[PDB]
Order: sequence, then C-alpha cells, then structure tokens
Amino acid sequence: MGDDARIAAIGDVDELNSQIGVLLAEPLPDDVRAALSAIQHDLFDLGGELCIPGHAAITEDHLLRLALWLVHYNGQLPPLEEFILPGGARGAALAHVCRTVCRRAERSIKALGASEPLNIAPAAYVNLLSDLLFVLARVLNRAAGGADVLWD
Amino acid sequence: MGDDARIAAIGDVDELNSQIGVLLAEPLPDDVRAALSAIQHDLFDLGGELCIPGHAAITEDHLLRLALWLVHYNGQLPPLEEFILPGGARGAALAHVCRTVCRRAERSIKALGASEPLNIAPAAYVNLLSDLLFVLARVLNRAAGGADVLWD
Amino acid sequence: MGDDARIAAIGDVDELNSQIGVLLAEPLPDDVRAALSAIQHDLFDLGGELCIPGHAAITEDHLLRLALWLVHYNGQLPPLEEFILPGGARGAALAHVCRTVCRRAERSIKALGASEPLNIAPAAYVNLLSDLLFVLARVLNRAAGGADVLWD
Amino acid sequence: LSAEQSFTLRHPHGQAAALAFVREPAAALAGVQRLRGLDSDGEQVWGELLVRVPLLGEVDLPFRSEIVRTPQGAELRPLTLTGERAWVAVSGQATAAEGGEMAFAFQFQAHLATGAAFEVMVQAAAGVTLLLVAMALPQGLAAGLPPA
Amino acid sequence: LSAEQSFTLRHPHGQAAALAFVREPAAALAGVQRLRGLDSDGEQVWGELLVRVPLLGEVDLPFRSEIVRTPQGAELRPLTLTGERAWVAVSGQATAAEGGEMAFAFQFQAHLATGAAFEVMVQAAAGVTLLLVAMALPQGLAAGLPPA
Amino acid sequence: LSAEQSFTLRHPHGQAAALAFVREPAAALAGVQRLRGLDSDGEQVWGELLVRVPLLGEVDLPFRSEIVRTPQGAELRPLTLTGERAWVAVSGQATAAEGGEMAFAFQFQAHLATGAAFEVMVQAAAGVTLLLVAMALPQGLAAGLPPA
Repeated sequence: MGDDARIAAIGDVDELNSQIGVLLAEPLPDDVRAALSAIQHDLFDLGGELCIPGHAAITEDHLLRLALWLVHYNGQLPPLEEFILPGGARGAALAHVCRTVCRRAERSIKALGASEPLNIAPAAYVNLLSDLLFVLARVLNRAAGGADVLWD
Repeated sequence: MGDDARIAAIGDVDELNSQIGVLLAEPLPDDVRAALSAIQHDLFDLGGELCIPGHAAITEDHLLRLALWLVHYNGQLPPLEEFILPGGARGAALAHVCRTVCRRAERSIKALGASEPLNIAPAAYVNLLSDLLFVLARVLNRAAGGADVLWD
Repeated sequence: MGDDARIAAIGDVDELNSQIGVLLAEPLPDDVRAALSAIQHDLFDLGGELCIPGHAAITEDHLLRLALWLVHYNGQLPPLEEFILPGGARGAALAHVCRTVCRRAERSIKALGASEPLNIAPAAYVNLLSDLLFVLARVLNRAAGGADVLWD
Repeated sequence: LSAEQSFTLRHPHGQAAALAFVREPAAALAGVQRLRGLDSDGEQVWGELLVRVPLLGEVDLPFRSEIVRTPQGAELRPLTLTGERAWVAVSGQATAAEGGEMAFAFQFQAHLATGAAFEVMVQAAAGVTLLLVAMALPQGLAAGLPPA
Repeated sequence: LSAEQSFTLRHPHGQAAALAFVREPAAALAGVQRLRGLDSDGEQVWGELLVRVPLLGEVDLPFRSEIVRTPQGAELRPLTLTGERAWVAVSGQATAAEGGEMAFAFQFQAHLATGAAFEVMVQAAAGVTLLLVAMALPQGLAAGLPPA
Repeated sequence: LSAEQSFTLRHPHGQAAALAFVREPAAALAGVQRLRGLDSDGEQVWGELLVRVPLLGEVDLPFRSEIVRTPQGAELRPLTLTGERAWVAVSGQATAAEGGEMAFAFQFQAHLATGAAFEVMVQAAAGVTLLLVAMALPQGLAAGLPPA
C-alpha cells in the first residue's frame, strides 16, 4: 500500500528530475540554467523526504524561492493573450514535457499524502514548480527569438 | 475517484501533446509537420472535452481526418516486412515515444470512460493517433534516407 | 484486472524501449550502442512474454549478459564519490530518463506478478537494466569528456 | 495574489451532524493551521495569515469574514479591510449532503497596499503564504472530524 | 537600525511630582505617539512600532521592556523577543532633580529576522520608523505634563 | 556481490497467524525458489544458491543462518562459513503487525575465496545469482500464504 503510494511518488519525482536533466543538456539562458540546476537538488531532497519517515527537507524557504522565480520570470514576459499549446523551440518543448511530468509527480504525491502522514511542503513545491516550468517554457521561446504556440 | 480517473487522463493527453511538441522541434517533411501541428490543436480540444461535463469537441470529422492520414502515409510506404523496434532517425525515435505516450493516454481515457459517462470519440481518436504515430515514424526514417529498425 | 495489470506493464516496457530508441539516436561509444541495441531486442521479447500466457522468453542467459555488462562498465569507471543528480551530457541525461522509465516498468511488472502467475525473469531483467542504465549514464558523461552531476 | 482549494470529505456521523459542523466555525476550523489568532462571535470570523519576508520577518495580514448560513451548509463572505496595510479576503462555501458527504471550496485573495525589485520579494512571499494555507485546508478540515 | 534621543523638561509641580511622573509609565507615556498598543501591568511596558513598506503596508514590530525604579527616577530595560519576526528593543533612562528638572534618554534598536535590493527597502523603512518615534519623544513627554 | 530486497504482504488470517508464519522457516520459505537444499532444525536454516559459470556449470554456494525470534517476528542472522570455497551470507528481518500486515527485508552477500579476465565471469555470475533470488522473494513468500 504505502510502498506503492510512496515508491511511485519517489519514482515520478525521479523521472521529473531526469527530464529536467535532459532540458539542461540544451542551450539555455544563464539565469534559467542556474534555476533549473538548483531545482534538481531540491527534487533530490524532496525524494528523500518522501522516502524516509520522520525526515523532512522541503521548507518555506524552498517555496519562497520558487515564488520568487515565478514573479521574476513572469514580470519578464508579456501577458498571456491566449491558451498556449506545448511546443516551440526545442528548449521550450522540453520544458513543457517537464511541466507535465511534474504534474504527474504532484498527482502521486497527493495520493501518497492521502494514505500516509506527509507534510504539505512536497505537494506545494511541485504545485509551484509546474507553474514555473510553464513560465520558463515561455521564457525559452522568447530567448530563442520565437513565440509561444497558440491554439485555435 | 473521477478526479483521479479524469485528472489523470487529462494529464496524459497533455504529456502526449508535449512530446509531440518535442517532435515538432525536429526537421520534418512539410506535410508531416502540418499534420502534427493540427493534431496538437485536436489534443488541446480533446483534453477540454475530458475536463468539462456536458461538453464535447471530438467529432467524426476528427476521426475521418486521422483515417485519411493513415491511408495516405501508409500508401506512401512499402509493406511491413517484419516486427519493428522503436528507433532510427531521431525524428522516428521521438515519434515512437509519442506513440507509446499516446497509448498510455488511451489507457487512462479508457479507464475514465469506465467510471464516468464519456463519448466514444476521445478513445477512438487516440486509438487512431497511436497507429498514425507508428506510421509517421516509418515515414520519418524513410525521409531521413534510413530504414526501420528490425528485430531478430 | 489482468488486462490493466498486464496491458499496463506491456505499455511501460514499450515506452522504455522507445526511450532507448531516442538515446540510440545520439552519438555513442560503439560498445554502448551495441549493448543498447541488443537490449531493445530483449525488451521486445520481454513484452511478448508478459503478453502471451504459457510463453516465456527471458532466461538466465539474458540476466547473465546484463550482469556481465554491469561488471564490465563499472570496472571501467572510477568509484562513486557522492550521490549523483540525473544529467550531464545529453546522452547521459537521456540514459537517466531511460533509467527512470525502466524503474517505472519494473513497478508495473511487479504489480502484474502480484495478480497473475509470472516467471521471475522479467522483473529481474529490468531490475538489472535500471542499474545498467545508471552505469551507462556515467560512461556517457565520461565519454563526453565531462563528469557526473553531484548533489549538495 | 490568489489561491483556491476545493475538496470533499465525509462526516462519519451523517447529514445532520455534517450540516452542524460546517455551520459552526469553531468546529469546522478547530484544527485548521496557518490561520493565526482565529476567533469568532458567531456572526463573523477573523484572524491573520503570516507573510514572511527578510528583516521584517513574519508580517501578519488580517482577514475578517461574515458567516452566512445556507440551506445546505454555510459560507464565509469576506469583508473589505483598510488600505493602510496589506490584508487578505477569505471566502468559502460548504455543503453537506445525504450520508454526511461534505464539499468545500475556499478562495483567498491578498490585497496589497499602494522599489520594483522589492515588490518581487513581497509578491512571491504573499503567494507562498496563500498557497500554504490553501493546500493544508483539507488536512485541517479533516483534523476537526470525530470518529464514528 | 538604531535611533537615540535625549532631552530635558521641567515638571511644573517640582521634584516629588517629577519622580512620580517618570516612575509611572501610564503618566510619562500618556501622550507619546508612534507607540501603538501601548500597555503595562506596572512591571513591564509593551507595544509596537509600525514599519511601512510597499504592499504589506504597516507592519507591526513588538517591543516589551522591564520597568526599573531607581533612586532618581526609573528606566526601561528591553526584553529579548523571538527571531520569527522583526522586533524592537526600547530602552530609556529618566532622572528627576531639584526643582522638578527632568532628564530623559531613549534608545531604540530594530532587530531584523534572518533579495539584496529588497533588504534596502526594509532597512530604510525601519530606520525611518525608529527616527520618527525618537524625534517625537520630547513632544510626547511634554504632552503628558500638567499645568502649574 | 550484494543484493537487497524489501517488501510488505498481508497475511489473510491476521496478526497471530502472521507472527507464527514469520517465526517458522518451513512455513515462510515453503514456496521460496532459488534456495536449493533448504532445510532447518528449528535453530538454524541452511541451503545453497547456484552460481552458473561456463564449463563448471552450476556451482553451489552454501549458506547457514541462525533463526532469531523477536517480539514482532523473527530474523535470520548469517553464520560465517570457511574460505575454502565461495559461500553466501543470508540475512533477513520480518515483522507482523496489527491486522496481519507483514514487512520483510532480506540481504545477501556472496563471499568469494582468495586471472583478471576470469574474475569478471565469476563476479558477474554471482551477482546475477544474488539478484535472481532477491527479486523472486516477494513471489516466493506470497506463495507460502493460505487463503482466508
């Protein structure tokens, strides 16, 4: 029960972290690269918290940093004019894949918290991360001299 | 219950759409690019149908277009001589990844329809899409001057 | 029941095999390429075993070959000095993604074996494969003239 | 500067009890975290959320909401506070159905008082505060429920 | 993050009255501005200073000080508060002499909780808060004095 | 030269039965595969794992472990065997909890006796042996359980 709920959440966080590793193999703005690399460390710690009982690693400071990046990068982009389709420059497309895998991990983390006592920080972290990856995708399309893919 | 069944299906369609975005970042035959881009819009609408109750978006016209692309691209390829292994040119390999993620989304859509009233169009759409992505992979290997990877 | 347990395991093995196809589209050491290509055939056979009742395909010989590759590549790398973060050269990053998808397939295979009679070879195969993909990631970072990404 | 949360929970004692539970704040919010200084006179509910920023530390943003009794449960409807300092609007709706099935929806809005680099620290911090309280609500509401 | 103020004032009713005035906070601080929520139990005095920053608006920093009765008057000696949020240490010394001549000295220290651009807004704001209260003290202390 | 496995299983007959099951090897290991010649006198358990190499074929590596009864279940603690031939240390811990929930953890270590190219065949083969037995344990332990 818990192993499936717990082992699955750990695996999805791992998968997400690996997808971010693929994104990091692409050319990126120095600031974006710094944020993503730091996030990888956060995810490593997050996985450890999900695994070990009585052990916590994600704090308000982690959440605050994500909130800061969201405000920052968003204030560096023009307002959203229409629904966006995942895609664009390769970097942006990968960021969107990371976004969807992060949401997948969030679902597993939420499921885990429903069957076992878990702090709220982990789900709050990936909730913010999904939003940030969406924002970073837009930043990467921008940085590539291109634009977001719009829908009908 | 429904949220897990429904939220999960929506997420997998989103993940699939994102993987297609990655494929679209690769060099492609103009016709293939046009089909894939249109499919992204279809998937956006499909996700909306899965999400909103009483709302439908996928019609026979969508299915017919997929059927048309299948017949078209298949009649543009030589007959299958043996089981194929996913791989080849990078484009073809990515198409195969899209194929498997599409099948994953189909499983989630089928699960959703089992616990909630849902039109048949969504699963029929991704059923066809999985087959089309397989075909497009072969087209991309062909277009790359290469050939499909065969098994023992 | 079995279809979900069985169809899901087959799909994850397929997804893993497809991710390996993406890795094979990258530049690789000839030896690494040979191992990965052979593994694709193994995974095709593995999927067939999971699908057909009364049919087996994975043997001790398959496990032995993986054990051999693990010993080989590991004795070709320096000892692990610290926890590694998935990433580095693009090839290494993709290998890590393959690693996590392989672990995902292992979870599904384990679930399947819990609800239906299944030989132990399939799970033992992917258990070893996950470890090998981790090792190959390190080999690829090495071959790229780079190093593994370390954590705090 | 907004956060939303919605969820369902079953009251172990059935419908009448679920109606009573959602209609009395002291019951429904007994185990709710991240709402400091929570109090009520039966007519309104009030308290504060904490936004942590550097150097100032924990900055308290008050809220005050009207309790509205409805046929299937109750709502909180936010009152407007002054612009002299940042505040929060806390809204919520709750229904109790057959068998004690309860549905909740909560909405939070931070209202800032009216330099560019600094605004970034305050917006991010306030956003984190809103999400922390919103994300913990299901846990908090569940903590107020007694055993069958 | 510090502010100081010193000054002299004559109590119109002479020495005994000046001693009594400086030894009772409710008398000495009756007309003092910029110390919100001022209160005392005779042993300690407490309240808060307001630091105004954008978006959060007025952020209250508490202080609490021990009242110490001395041979020529009284002092306030600050108590340490927690690091969870910014606070203030309020110190003061007062003497009453022949003829009702009173001398006062007050010291304030803001203690911040432990991004570079933002720190600049908080330090500047807290500095302004400390100076405003310090600079107004003579006026405030004088407002508490009765006529001859 | 090490392999580890951990997993949980529910005993259909509840706690007392789960305790009895984990404390008696002949019960717990009845359906366990890849442990050839398994036997016990109630005090210790012993058997052999098979390492397959070319030309020699199946080479048997013995193990022998002490059975230790604990308050929540039982353990196997490995005994040291001679260095004349390769052997295996088999360790395990099992607990039974409320409702018959059982937790297992097993650890295996191959101890080799003390040419470079050949060492590669033996290490790889022994590694495969350890993993095969470890990976099949959940299946084996589950096969020993009766129906409700």
